[PDB]
Amino acid sequence: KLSEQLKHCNGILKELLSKKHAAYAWPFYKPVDASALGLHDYHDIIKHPMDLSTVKRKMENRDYRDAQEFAADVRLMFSNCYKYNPPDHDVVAMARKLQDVFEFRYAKMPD
Amino acid sequence: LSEQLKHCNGILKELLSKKHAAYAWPFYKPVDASALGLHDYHDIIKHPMDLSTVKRKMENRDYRDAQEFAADVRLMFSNCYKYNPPDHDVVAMARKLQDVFEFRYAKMPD
Amino acid sequence: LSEQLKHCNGILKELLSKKHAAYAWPFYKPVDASALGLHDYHDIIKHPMDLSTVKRKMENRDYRDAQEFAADVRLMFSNCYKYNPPDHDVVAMARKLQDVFEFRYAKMPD
Amino acid sequence: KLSEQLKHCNGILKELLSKKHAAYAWPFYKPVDASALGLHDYHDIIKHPMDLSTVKRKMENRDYRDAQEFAADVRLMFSNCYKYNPPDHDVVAMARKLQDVFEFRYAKMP
Ligand SMILES: Cc1cc(F)cc(C)c1Oc1ccc(C(C)(C)O)cc1-c1cn(C)c(=O)c2cc(-c3cnc(C4CCC4)[nH]3)oc12
Ligand SMILES: Cc1cc(F)cc(C)c1Oc1ccc(C(C)(C)O)cc1-c1cn(C)c(=O)c2cc(-c3cnc(C4CCC4)[nH]3)oc12
Ligand SMILES: Cc1cc(F)cc(C)c1Oc1ccc(C(C)(C)O)cc1-c1cn(C)c(=O)c2cc(-c3cnc(C4CCC4)[nH]3)oc12
Ligand SMILES: Cc1cc(F)cc(C)c1Oc1ccc(C(C)(C)O)cc1-c1cn(C)c(=O)c2cc(-c3cnc(C4CCC4)[nH]3)oc12
Repeated sequence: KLSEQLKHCNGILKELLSKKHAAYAWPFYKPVDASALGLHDYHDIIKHPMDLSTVKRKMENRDYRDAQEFAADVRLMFSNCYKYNPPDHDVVAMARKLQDVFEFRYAKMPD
Repeated sequence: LSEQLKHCNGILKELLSKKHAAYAWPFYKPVDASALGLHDYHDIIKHPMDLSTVKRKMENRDYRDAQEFAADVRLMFSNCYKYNPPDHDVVAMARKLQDVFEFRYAKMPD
Repeated sequence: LSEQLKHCNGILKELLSKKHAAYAWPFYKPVDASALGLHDYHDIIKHPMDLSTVKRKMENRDYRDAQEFAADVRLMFSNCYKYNPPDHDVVAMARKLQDVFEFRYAKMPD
Repeated sequence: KLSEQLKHCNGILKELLSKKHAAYAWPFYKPVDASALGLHDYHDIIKHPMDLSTVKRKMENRDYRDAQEFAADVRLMFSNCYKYNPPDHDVVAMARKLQDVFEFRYAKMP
């Protein structure tokens, strides 16, 4: 019970979670564990946390109304990363590699 | 807020600055499809977008908020990804410039 | 019809041609408030328009009919009359170019 | 019973009918007398005749919804003239002078 756009979004999600991107996808698979890392300010700066398993949860529950909502969550995840972090951190470069995969596949969606 | 649109204007200035010219130049003006020999560009890309258009819209005060500004900038990158195969030089350049944009846009005070 | 929009494209080419360049040049690109130092231009003119914007809209296929094209050209001329006093050179130039546009637009098929 | 905008339009119409502009307004005071002029094809080419007396009556009867509808009638009158005539005819030059008065005053509307 998915539209053809959201079927394509599910394909993108599946692509993002696949083995070939794991080397740069892994920091986004589960929520950032800010307390464990001692990032005391993380939740003061990031008011809407997002991660790939949350997106998956939402997709499996049929919560996305259209492709634009799916895209907004995925971009939120990357934006949180860029917002919180300095430009030289490993995680920013990993975000950028994964976002290239996302944006490119998202732009090839059918009309 | 005008303060949000002011910071979007700073972002736009950054994207147009000389330091990024090596990967930003293809996005300064609309794709000249007939010069390039692209008979199908306007068939495939229904809503073209480029930095000069975003400039004009910013100077005209056409953007209600930062979200509209970002939607045009991302429309520009998406058009590029949509039209092109992944190995084309312009795609590599789009990705370099989008990294500048996304990083700066995420640091916007809100 | 595409034949009416094709005729509109012909008018646009006529307005951009060298023959009219002595009076058309202020309308080629958007009014550059900065270069002119006009802090109130975008306060008074809410919807700027110019010939390159019209051209980009034509290339992008944003015009649904000839009336929409005409509306933009007339908006361009109206902004100029609105902002300026009657004895400024730009108003005389606007009027000469509008005479070309209105005449050619009146000769459209159907 | 007239809005601020239509009140301004009524002011415009008064100006177009005033003695000041009579030397180039007179051919538009009343319909083109095609029998008298010997124009057997005028009503084939011009499907919607329009003159300043028509606009006056519509204004008096409150048949204008808005200023845009008013503008459309006045512009129809000028377009009919440009449509039927070659560019060197005296009536075209008279139409152009009167249209300059109209377009300028219309652009100064509240
Ligand atoms: C801390 C860290 C060191 C590295 F060398 C590489 C990465 C990816 C890295 O990031 C993470 C590692 C593990 C985990 C957990 C514990 C949840 O599995 C999360 C991250 C991590 C994920 N995301 C999305 C982030 O935005 C950030 C940010 C940080 C981070 C940690 N310390 C900082 C410093 C930089 C100034 C604050 N940022 O760590 C992560
Ligand atoms: C065509 C091309 C060859 C290169 F080697 C490098 C670039 C950047 C490049 O792209 C452009 C070069 C010039 C111009 C001008 C200045 C004429 O408007 C535009 C582009 C260009 C900009 N943008 C945003 C694009 O999306 C594309 C896409 C293309 C393009 C041209 N030919 C293709 C092939 C690839 C499949 C069809 N894609 O060219 C551009
Ligand atoms: C300023 C000016 C002096 C001249 F002698 C002739 C022209 C055309 C002229 O107008 C322009 C010159 C350059 C440019 C550039 C290329 C920078 O965008 C624009 C104009 C111009 C174009 N259009 C369409 C306009 O409506 C106006 C209006 C003005 C203008 C500048 N200063 C005024 C004074 C009078 C009201 C305040 N009006 O300038 C332009
Ligand atoms: C025919 C003519 C000769 C001139 F030397 C000057 C004018 C204004 C002029 O136009 C008119 C003169 C009188 C009248 C009367 C009062 C009889 O209704 C009408 C016109 C006239 C008004 N308007 C709005 C027009 O569009 C046209 C068009 C013409 C016209 C007459 N013959 C032509 C042919 C000649 C090649 C085109 N056009 O005449 C008028």
